[PDB]
Amino acid sequence: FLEPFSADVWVMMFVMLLIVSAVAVFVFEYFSPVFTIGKAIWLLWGLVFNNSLPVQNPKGTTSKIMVSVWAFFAVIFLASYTANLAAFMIQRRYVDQVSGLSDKKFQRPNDFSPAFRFGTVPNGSTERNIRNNYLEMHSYMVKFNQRSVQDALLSLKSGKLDAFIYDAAVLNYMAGRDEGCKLVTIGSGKVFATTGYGIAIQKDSGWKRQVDLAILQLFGDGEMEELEALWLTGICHNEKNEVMSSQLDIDNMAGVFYMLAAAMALSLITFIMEHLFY
Amino acid sequence: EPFSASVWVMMFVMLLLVSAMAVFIFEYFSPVHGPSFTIGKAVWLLWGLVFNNSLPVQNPKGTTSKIIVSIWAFFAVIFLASYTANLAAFMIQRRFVDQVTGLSDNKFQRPHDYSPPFRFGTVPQGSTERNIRNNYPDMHQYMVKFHQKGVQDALVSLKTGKLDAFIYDAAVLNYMAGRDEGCKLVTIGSGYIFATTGYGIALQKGSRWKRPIDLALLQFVGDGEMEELEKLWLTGICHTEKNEVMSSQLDIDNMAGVFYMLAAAMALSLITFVWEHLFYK
Amino acid sequence: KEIPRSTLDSFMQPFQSTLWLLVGLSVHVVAVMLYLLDRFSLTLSSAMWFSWRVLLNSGLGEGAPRSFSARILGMVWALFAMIIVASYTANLAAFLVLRRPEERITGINDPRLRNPSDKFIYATVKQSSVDI
Amino acid sequence: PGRPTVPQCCYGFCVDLLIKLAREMDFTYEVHLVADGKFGTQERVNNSNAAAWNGMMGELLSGQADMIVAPLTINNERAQYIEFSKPFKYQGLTILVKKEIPRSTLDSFMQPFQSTLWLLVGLSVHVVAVMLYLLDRFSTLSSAMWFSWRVLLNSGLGEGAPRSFSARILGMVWALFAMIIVASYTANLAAFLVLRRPEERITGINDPRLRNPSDKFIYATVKQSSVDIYFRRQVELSTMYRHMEKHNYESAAEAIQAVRDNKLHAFIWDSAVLEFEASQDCDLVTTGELFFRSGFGIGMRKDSPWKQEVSLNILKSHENGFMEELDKTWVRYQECDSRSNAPATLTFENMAGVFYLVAGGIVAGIFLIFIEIAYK
Amino acid sequence: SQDCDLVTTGELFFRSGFGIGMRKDSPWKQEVSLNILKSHENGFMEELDKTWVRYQECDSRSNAPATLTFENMAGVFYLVAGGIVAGIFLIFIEIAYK
Ligand SMILES: *[C@@H]1O[C@H](CO)[C@@H](O)[C@H](O)[C@H]1NC(C)=O
Repeated sequence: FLEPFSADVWVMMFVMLLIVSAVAVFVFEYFSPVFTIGKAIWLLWGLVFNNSLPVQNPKGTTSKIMVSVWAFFAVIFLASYTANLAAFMIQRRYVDQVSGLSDKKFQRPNDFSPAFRFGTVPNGSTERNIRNNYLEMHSYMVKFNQRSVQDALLSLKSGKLDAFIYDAAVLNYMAGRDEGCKLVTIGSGKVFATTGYGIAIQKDSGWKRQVDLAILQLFGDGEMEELEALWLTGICHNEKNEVMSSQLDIDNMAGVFYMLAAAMALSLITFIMEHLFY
Repeated sequence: EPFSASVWVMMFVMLLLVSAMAVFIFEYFSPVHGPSFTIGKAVWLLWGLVFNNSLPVQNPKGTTSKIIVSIWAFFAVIFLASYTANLAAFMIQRRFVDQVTGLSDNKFQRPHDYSPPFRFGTVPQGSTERNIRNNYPDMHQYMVKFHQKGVQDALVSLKTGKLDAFIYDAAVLNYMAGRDEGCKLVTIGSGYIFATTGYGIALQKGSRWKRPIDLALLQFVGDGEMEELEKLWLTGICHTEKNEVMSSQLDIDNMAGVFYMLAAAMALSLITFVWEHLFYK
Repeated sequence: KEIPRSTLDSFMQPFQSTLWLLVGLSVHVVAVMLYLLDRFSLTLSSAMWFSWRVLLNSGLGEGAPRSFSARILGMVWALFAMIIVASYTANLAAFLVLRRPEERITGINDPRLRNPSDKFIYATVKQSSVDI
Repeated sequence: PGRPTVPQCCYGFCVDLLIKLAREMDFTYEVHLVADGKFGTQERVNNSNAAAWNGMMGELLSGQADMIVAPLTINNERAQYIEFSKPFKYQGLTILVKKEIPRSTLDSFMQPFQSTLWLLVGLSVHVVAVMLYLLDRFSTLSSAMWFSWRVLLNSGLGEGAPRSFSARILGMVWALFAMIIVASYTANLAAFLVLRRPEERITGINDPRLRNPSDKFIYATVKQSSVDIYFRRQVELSTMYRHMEKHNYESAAEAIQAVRDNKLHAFIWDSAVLEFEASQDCDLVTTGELFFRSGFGIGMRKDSPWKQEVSLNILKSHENGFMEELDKTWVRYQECDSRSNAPATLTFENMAGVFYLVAGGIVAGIFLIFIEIAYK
Repeated sequence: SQDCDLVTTGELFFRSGFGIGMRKDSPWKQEVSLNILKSHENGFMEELDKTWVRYQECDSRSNAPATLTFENMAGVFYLVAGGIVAGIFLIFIEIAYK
């Protein structure tokens, strides 16, 4: 309801009241020789948002009816507002909390009061690289190091560990071949230290170029795609996940509640101000 | 209706709860103008509050009623929420699928009787013409009257409404759905053709390259390629997931159904008029 | 066949109960705040009824605000109450989110075909065309 | 329009990389862009009918440019002729094109409008007043009609139900159905929200429409683009090879434009150049799964005693996150909104109409008060 | 379609068709097929499949309202009745106090 709330809807509501206020005073005064107050403001309020307003109803024929029309359209808008929020409820990106290690949350667990946890397999190119670039991460993660990928998986899967770090191809296949689809690749699984598997040879004397040729013939033939589908291909293809009926969470409405409290305080000191006017 | 097995009775039961609430309330109201009309208002007043408010009603005073009412109001609210959820479920139920019985349907069997003008047809010199003539000769003659020749003739006719509907080899028609621009054409019901056959190849009666040919063919069936050829040529756009539809015209006949219930109520009120009309001395 | 789903009261615990406890408490504080100034220059029960009028949506209307400042207060708080119930209509909306995605198994794409899971046994009929 | 060599200023990711090397590397650099529009591919030389790939690469074989710094995909056909460094990026071909989605401003209320009955039944709500009068018999019109309007709108005006209890039963019925209708509408309003009218043609590899090309598939690539090798070698794609060829472009600016201009329904190219543009304009969309993956590498004449070092240097660039930092550094600056649904102040105009009607209303109001005056 | 506790996986693979079987030199082979073809075209085959197969079907019965979900509502109903009784004596005491 943010766009509508932001423009025209409020101004229009003031005008209907104001038109009615002019007509009501003139007409009402027309009806009775012997008034638009806050009550009129409440009426904009009563007609506009699902009733529940007990203060008043204007004693006139033209405006009151016009507003009943307004109210009916306004109800449609209310209904749509519900639908608008339903649209939110239709889907949600339940991926808000994530760390890519460029954030420094991983850099220190201690900054976060609960202890965080992440680990990797030792004697790896990953661990050596880590020790080379980031010392603190290595020295901290030695406690979270795991025996084997199935066992590392045991630390992630059964709880007692939050995040696991490993080779991207294995982690992507693992995501696809996941017993529980809940495990998901970090972000887009776009990996830092972008690398690829390599084939050894002795030294400058070897198969060299002829051997490489074969490799790029494989790409041309298109065999690798087939082999990928057979060996590499992954269960529960990584589409944006959809969450249904997720426990209610409030943070912006909390803000709204604070808006309320503040607005109150203002009106209270306004009353004080007014009092002083005297 | 689901609420009705348990919910409708409970609504009647809900009215019974109201009587007890009024009984607590009557004593409070009169330890010992004409508020006694309030219990009636509650049956009506309580009922209004039950459905989306919208009742001027009467203002109950008894202290207990406010609590009791708030308890009912809570219920009414979650009822409405429950009702909304049921409606929400219906949005799923609001999937529009073609309503027809195909060849079996009377629209095909006895076309003349319907006031509206519609016609079914098929391609000339087809194997089916004979089936039609060996099913309904008259239908075949009707098809002959409205003859077309190319797929696109039929297609356009269907897209323009020049042709009511069109029968052909389903396999091809499925392929047509496999290639529609805009996805406006569908098969009958599930799509069972109701004529069952598969493609065949000619051989000189004397010739038998086929018995030898057969062996090669089966493994080909077994082989993944048939499905590759399927994916190669038979793949079709807009795979038929139980289709879902929405309407800007809403429903006027469902609305009429609602209005019939409404009309019944009107009749009932006329009956109560009659009761007063002929009120006993 | 797949397993079933829980009842609405059970459903309420995930979102409705905590909010109801926190918010219900919040209404009383709001009612107290308006009176503060009013007190300075069963009233509490009446205020609660006015604030509850929004929640149940009973709108009993037993009592009305004492002062224009309270009305601004009412203008503030009444609008907030309306928002709170509209958010309850969002909760209303949430009840219909119970539909189950479920699971299906591909002939070749699925993991089971990929491996006869030790835990997941599958089979066919002996000496049949499927066996062949 | 006439093209001749021109002194120009060029700045780039590859330039920053090149200078990074130049600090790391002793060699000094002077750069000039290749005259040939395309990087170039080995092709028949007209009457000669046999020729070097030319363009950027042939100049390289030719020695015009000793080393080639550009975002060039690395492939075997080229690879035999020249040495290539380790590849910096791994971009995959996707098809960069889209159609603005069709959504409705007038659709939600319309559910009533078109139903027609929505209005007619409102009038019949008014008619119920006549039935009530009948109820009155053998036991105000303005108030009744207004009362009927209220049930549609929950007016709660004052007087309430007819004296006959039986008559009042219809009030419950009509308001019942009114309520139902509103709710039903809301559900159908949500039916609009359900949407899914759009159909995705993105899976190109498994796609049916792309494979069997037609005049509805005006499809291209860049004249002399590496994918043409794929179409060339893929006799399986010969059909498509030509279908594609007949529509090819000298450059991406024209190729993207055709889809933007809507001259061509679809465009086929690789990811590194295309996705950035996808962010840049975004009306257009990429679809399906990247096919024929490749990693970018520098092209140089054979035996370059530096390629190896270069490979080590770019390797380090990956190792130290430099390569990575640069890619985030430029690409990151461009973003595309995730699929989501927002109202966008469209359907609000009917209410604009309502407010216009208010004005008409109060104008009519002077004649309505004339009526009281008239009965003077 | 007969046992609602069992369901099929959606994919259909290895498309195949059943048939009658005879030795290659059977004198009834020419006759056996012509008969099968005639039964397909005539509709006899549809009568048999429809007659036997049509007996049973599974549908998504029940919708989602009340029922099991409503059982806890019973609990809710139990909760309304319990609250009022305490208020009686307590309310009377309050009245006595003031
Ligand atoms: C690396 O593996 C070797 C051989 O199993 C083992 O001795 C060593 O402890 C491992 N590294 C550490 C210190 O974890």
